[PDB]
Amino acid sequence: MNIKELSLHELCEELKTPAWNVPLTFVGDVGGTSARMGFVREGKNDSVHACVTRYSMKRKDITELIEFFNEIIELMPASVIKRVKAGVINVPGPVTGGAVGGPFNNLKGIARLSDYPKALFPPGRSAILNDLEAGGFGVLAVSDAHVFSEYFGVMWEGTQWRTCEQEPAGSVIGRGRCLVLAPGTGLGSSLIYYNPMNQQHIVVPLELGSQTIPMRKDIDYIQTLHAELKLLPNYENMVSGAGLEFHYRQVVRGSRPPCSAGEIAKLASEGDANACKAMKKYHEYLMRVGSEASMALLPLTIVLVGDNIVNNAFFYRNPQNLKEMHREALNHEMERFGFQSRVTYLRQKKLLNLNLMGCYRCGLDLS
Amino acid sequence: MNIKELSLHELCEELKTPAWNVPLTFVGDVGGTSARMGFVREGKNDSVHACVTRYSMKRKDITELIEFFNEIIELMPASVIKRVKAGVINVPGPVTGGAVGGPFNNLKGIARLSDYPKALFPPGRSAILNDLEAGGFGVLAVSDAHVFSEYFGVMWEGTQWRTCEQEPAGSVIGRGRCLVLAPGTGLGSSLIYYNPMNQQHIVVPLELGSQTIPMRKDIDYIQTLHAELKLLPNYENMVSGAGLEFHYRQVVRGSRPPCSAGEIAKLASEGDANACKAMKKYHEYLMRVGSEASMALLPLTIVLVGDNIVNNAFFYRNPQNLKEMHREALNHEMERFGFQSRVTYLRQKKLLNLNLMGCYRCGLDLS
Ligand SMILES: O=C(N[C@@H]1[C@@H](O)[C@H](O)[C@@H](CO)O[C@H]1O)c1ccccc1
Ligand SMILES: O=C(N[C@@H]1[C@@H](O)[C@H](O)[C@@H](CO)O[C@H]1O)c1ccccc1
Repeated sequence: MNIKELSLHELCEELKTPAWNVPLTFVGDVGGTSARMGFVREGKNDSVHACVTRYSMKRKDITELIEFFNEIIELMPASVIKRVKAGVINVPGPVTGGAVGGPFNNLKGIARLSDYPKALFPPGRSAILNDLEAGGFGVLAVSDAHVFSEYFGVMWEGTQWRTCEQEPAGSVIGRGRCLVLAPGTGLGSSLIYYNPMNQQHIVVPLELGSQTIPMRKDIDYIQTLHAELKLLPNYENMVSGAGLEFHYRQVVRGSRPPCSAGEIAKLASEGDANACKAMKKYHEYLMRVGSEASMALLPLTIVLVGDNIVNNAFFYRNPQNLKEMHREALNHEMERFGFQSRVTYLRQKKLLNLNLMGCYRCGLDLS
Repeated sequence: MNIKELSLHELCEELKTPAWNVPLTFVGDVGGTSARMGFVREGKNDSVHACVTRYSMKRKDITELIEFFNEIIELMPASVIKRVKAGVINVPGPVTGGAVGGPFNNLKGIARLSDYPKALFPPGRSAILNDLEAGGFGVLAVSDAHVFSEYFGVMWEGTQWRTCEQEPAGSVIGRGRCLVLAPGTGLGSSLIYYNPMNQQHIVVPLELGSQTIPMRKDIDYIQTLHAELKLLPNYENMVSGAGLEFHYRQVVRGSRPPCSAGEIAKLASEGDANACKAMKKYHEYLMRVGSEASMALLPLTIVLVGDNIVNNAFFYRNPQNLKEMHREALNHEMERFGFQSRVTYLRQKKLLNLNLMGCYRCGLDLS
């Protein structure tokens, strides 16, 4: 279980050594800000081994990837390029047919597998994934490598965990549906479906973030945002970078000027009461995604992923914050039957590119 | 592909015929009112023959099923019971692990597979499905039988259809997600997921009906029902028999007597203005489930199913109601990117026991 971030040239260097004389998978973790592309292999002892290189999404254009791909094929020895098993990338938008990606909230353009160089993407062994589809595959990869409790932590255990599992919560993904939520720049979501027939986990990409927010006792608050956006607020409007910024503006009331999502997270990490208020308000809405999806999708577990989640551990390790999220996760009419209480909430507690692992885990299936 | 209801006694006679020496699958369709149970064999020319018998759910308790099971085997040749290779039943409520079902709105008790006679339910070859889970399996079976266009009509074709498929809308299930909705007494919902990299369909049970309804311009209407229920309304509150009655009361305001949904639908078929206005309100909220799920679950198709939908066909043939349902289905902020327009809507136009044939279908996957 390991990745090494390299410059484009040292990447080329490493790929000629003895350990890399093995079959290889091309992977790309593409975001609205950067792309991470490179190769993956195994040694022995279930060993997950990757090295990639960062790219900036300069043009803010998903089609820029084609230029990166070419650059990689020529600038590298085809003795390596011929060891390429499969080609899997993920992108931050809806993807249909594993072949077409778009439209994107961040970038312009359309991701097209058919316009991809077949050296990095062998036909019949290539996919374009949604970013949270990739990450879903990554959660599965982490589980299979028996290393779950190294990367995820229980926030609170739900009723049903012990009905399905004797091992401790957080030690395994569990034999039930796992809902993956990635509250970052945008709000990502996938359902790791579990087929009780053959005991298989199956990643199902979702767009929960774009659902219109249903109310609690917060009609005035929603209407305030409604009036700024000129749009019925969806979950992502509250749970996102722009949402966090909004939460901050509502807290301060002109008393401090607006600052960025990033700045608000840093502030709260220093005990700023205003930013902390904003962080809680953000999490109140994340939890509403959880409780509605708890009913609709019936998960055994809910997992919060992303570097965002790892880095804000100051917020999660506070028991008053945890208790309030928990309160909001149970704030649903159906809780009078225990449905939201059934569910176990975890969060990623250690850095790991789930998407790259997932692209690789996905490539094994296309193989 | 074809069934026959028989008295318990004569069903027992039927199985003794040499054409029923085939391997058999025990199936069972359980609703709040009654339960139909029987056996399915396969025949000449890939034919599928089922014959079943009926049962009143008198105590309104799901455990009552065990009696019928026992009674089945006791008043039945153990010569023919030996032929049972698979047993599958559906029940009208949530189910975990294909083995534990409940509790149910319309019945009391808990369906447990472990309490069932292994003569009918052979371990490792048996399951409990949710009713829409079975329906989903049924919808798959109708498609593979090449008889889709016979039982389903296109309400309107969506944008993605001719891109993903080559055959006409309504003639196959399609290689894409299919959301099945059963707006009846309860609101049923399942998602027939499509894995684009093994070309395969998988049935994922859902409880969409219990999500809190997000607003449109209907804050007052929602507050009204809210006060009547002393519960935040969920979609099933607006879309159900109880919901249809409620819509009819808000129409007449006391000017005419209250009446059952069944009689409201009858009244609309005859052309009562009040009834037709209730029917439209009901459908306005049914379309909202669709609009919200279209975004959240990214389906290629949405299919309305059940005896209900066939019987109240009149409502769907009227091009005026259709253009209004279609308008409500596109009533979503995300439609500015064409997401609601993507989806093709279909209705069941001919009677069929999706659930019974769903049980058999599931049974085949289990062998
Ligand atoms: O971009 C969209 N949704 C994206 C998701 O695909 C992604 O999982 C998430 C995290 O990166 O950011 C969201 O903004 C999107 C586009 C069009 C319609 C609805 C949603
Ligand atoms: O009964 C429930 N849900 C049922 C569904 O499972 C069923 O598919 C549908 C059609 O029969 O009617 C709903 O009312 C139910 C019970 C408890 C919690 C959530 C849902």
